Amino acid sequence: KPFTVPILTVEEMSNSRFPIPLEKLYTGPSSAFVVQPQNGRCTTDGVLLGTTQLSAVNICNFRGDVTRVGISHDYTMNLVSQNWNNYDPTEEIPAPLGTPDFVGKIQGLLTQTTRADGSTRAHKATVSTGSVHFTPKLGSVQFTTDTNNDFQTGQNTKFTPVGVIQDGHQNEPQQWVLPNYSGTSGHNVHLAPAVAPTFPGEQLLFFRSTMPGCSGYPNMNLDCLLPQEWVSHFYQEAAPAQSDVALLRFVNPDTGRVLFECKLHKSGYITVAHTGPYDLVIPPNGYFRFDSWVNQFYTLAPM
Amino acid sequence: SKPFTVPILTVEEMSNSRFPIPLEKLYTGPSSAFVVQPQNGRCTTDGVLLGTTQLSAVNICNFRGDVTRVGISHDYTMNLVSQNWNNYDPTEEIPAPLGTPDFVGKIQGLLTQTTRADGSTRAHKATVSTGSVHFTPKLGSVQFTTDTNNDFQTGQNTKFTPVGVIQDGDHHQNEPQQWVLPNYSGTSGHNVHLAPAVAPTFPGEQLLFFRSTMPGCSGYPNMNLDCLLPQEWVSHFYQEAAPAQSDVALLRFVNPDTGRVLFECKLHKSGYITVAHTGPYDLVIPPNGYFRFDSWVNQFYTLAPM
Repeated sequence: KPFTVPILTVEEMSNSRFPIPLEKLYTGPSSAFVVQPQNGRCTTDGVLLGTTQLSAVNICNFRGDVTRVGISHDYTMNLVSQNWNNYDPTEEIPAPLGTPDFVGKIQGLLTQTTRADGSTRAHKATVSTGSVHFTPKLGSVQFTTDTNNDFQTGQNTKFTPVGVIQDGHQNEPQQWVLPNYSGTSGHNVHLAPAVAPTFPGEQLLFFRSTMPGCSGYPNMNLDCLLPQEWVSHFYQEAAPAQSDVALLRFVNPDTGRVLFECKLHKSGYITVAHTGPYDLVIPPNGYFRFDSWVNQFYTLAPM
Repeated sequence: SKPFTVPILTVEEMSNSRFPIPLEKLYTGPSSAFVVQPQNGRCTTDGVLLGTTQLSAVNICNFRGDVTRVGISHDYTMNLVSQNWNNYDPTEEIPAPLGTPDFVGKIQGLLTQTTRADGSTRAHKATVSTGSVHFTPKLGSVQFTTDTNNDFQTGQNTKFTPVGVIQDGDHHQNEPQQWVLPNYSGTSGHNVHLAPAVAPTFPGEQLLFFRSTMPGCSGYPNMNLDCLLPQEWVSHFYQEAAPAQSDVALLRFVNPDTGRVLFECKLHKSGYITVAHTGPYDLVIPPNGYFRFDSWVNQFYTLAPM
């Protein structure tokens, strides 16, 4: 089957690490730190990796029943799946699919329905993924909420993420630092691999969004390796990889001109020939086009 | 010419096209008491977007712009901008900005703001009532009720992220009203450039809906939300733009475990599905079931009964 990538523009696509649209393309050096996101990870022949699942609307969502911690404003959620069925901690994934893959404090609304009468309630809530109580691989996470009495036990409860917060500027979130999915009780397991360019003169190409900020002075940059729409495309097509590297051209259909070319690696990330940080300047109708399979030794034209 | 296909994603792997939440189930029911005229999740099979439909579920019922307090109240007017923060053009031939809510109800979420000069941020609970006379997205503004009367700054980028719906009053589940369109220009003018209403016409047929349950945030809301097409199907047809070789695409819903067909349905080229059933029914399906395009047929094709 012939390999292809979607023809959607950058602004028509969704971030694969948080439920927000893509905004722009960025490249920069990343030799000095580990790039190992767990969402937005898929091979070109459609194997999902890490905590990756198929729709952006599920990313950083949590579902379960909740119990108040003491008589505080904090609540423990005992996690269930997207469709309210069992989460199995022995499945060989790092954490439930869609679990946040960065250290930070995510604000949203915790909502609940009482099954017996259909009454509903919602409260502002924050989940700190750097907390010792962030233990989704064990099956639970803890929220700080704006109530100490309103949530009922044994009732379906959902967290919808909205944005990020900071305390003390732009020191958090840390988008390339993975949470400890088992807290202090164990090390992370079954991770999608860290990524790096292996070819001299190349850098990763990132698909960039700005997370909403909800308090303080947060770092709101969020970079993903693949748009969510590419994840879902590769998953469905499952086109065999004929080499380890697919050559893509970013084209302007208004002029037929190629703006730049890049390498899509079979294991699911893109590199460009550039040195230094750079915010790409792209036309509104630009899109990526697969042109050929190449080997690891192909030299890209400078971006 | 390019063969037509639908996605092989399962129902639970897909997203509602009318609110940013996952699909839960397939549902068919009678629609003669309603005008079914949603504006989101509208796309022809050859890839022409209709109504207010755009391409990602994460943008649906989101609003962006700058805000100004209404008097000394807890209400704020948002002067809308586009998704990428560029100016919104009210002269575009659409009913309202793409992604605008297409039902009458009260949507609760968080209104968030960044002050660009110093990177400071803030967020407050907020509700937009889409049946309000101040819901005028086609004119470029909507009004939010918030939990603050002083914290939002003027001239700063502000975003509403939707979460769920609320209800007020002794008549439980009386709102939202998912099949009642808002007045996108309020009292100023009638709605324009709408995607058309859809209805089954063939004897024994009903619409097939892709159904989600909206989170509820207060009161006793009706949380059912039905779309005509999953968001992934919209995106698929838009990209593929496979020509429609007849009025109707015959689909079979298949269990890939057994290869057995569970039911068949008619995907009309203007972008909605009918099935041969009468009455309310949650379809009984295996979780790995998916839709498969089998052949181009016509409006009068008589389906195997559900």
